[PDB]
Amino acid sequence: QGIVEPAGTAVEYGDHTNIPLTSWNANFERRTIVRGELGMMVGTLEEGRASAI
Amino acid sequence: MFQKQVYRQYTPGFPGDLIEDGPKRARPGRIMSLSAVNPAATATGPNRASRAFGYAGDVSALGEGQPKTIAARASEVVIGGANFFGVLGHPKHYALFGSAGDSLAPSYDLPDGAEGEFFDMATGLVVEIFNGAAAALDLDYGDLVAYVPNNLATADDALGLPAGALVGFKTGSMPTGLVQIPNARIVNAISLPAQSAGNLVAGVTIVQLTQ
Repeated sequence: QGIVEPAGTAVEYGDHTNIPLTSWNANFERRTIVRGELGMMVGTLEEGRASAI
Repeated sequence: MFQKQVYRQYTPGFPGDLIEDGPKRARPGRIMSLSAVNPAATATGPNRASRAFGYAGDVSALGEGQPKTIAARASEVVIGGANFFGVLGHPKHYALFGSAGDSLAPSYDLPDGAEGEFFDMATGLVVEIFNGAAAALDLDYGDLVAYVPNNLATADDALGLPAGALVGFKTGSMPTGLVQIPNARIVNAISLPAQSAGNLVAGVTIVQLTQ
């Protein structure tokens, strides 16, 4: 994601006075993706024994 | 009206006016009353045009409570400063305001708290010049300029020079108490007569290159 951030300020008027100017400054932000995992395993005898209950 | 003599030619220009076109730099400012200086002013004078001015401080706060709004970027100046800020010019900007006696009277000074334009660079600028040695002096094309400070000691100010007058001098004969303006040249010829205290000849306005 990005940002804009404008800038600038004014002065009093004059015929031969210099000219003030404005600008801006953009920035960016980042986030990180995290992954997880989980598994399982069943045996033949334990599966049959657990079915008794 | 008021013309009692007829001369063979027009004057090249008036003090505080641009006489040539080229690179230039200017900034606005607000004039501070000379009485506001703390160590007091040894040299005094009005806010006459075509006189040097010095930086005094920043007045951009614009507020009274705990938070303040920085609305603009403004500078505040005094008639004589150690730090050089510019030379008041362009008289067409301001208003006459008359005088104390009656309006429609010729005046050439600005009141305290008023705005102005000050020049740091100018290819050609007409300003009035002064003699700081109380003797006859011929400047010639290439010279240097200096301005009187307020903190100039009276011992170095035997002549009653004003607060911010401009003084011309040779390359190696600068007066003791003045402040030099770097990279400033007269770029014109002029001669000044003998001078004395109380009978200060105002000199003659002359072209001058600020930077």
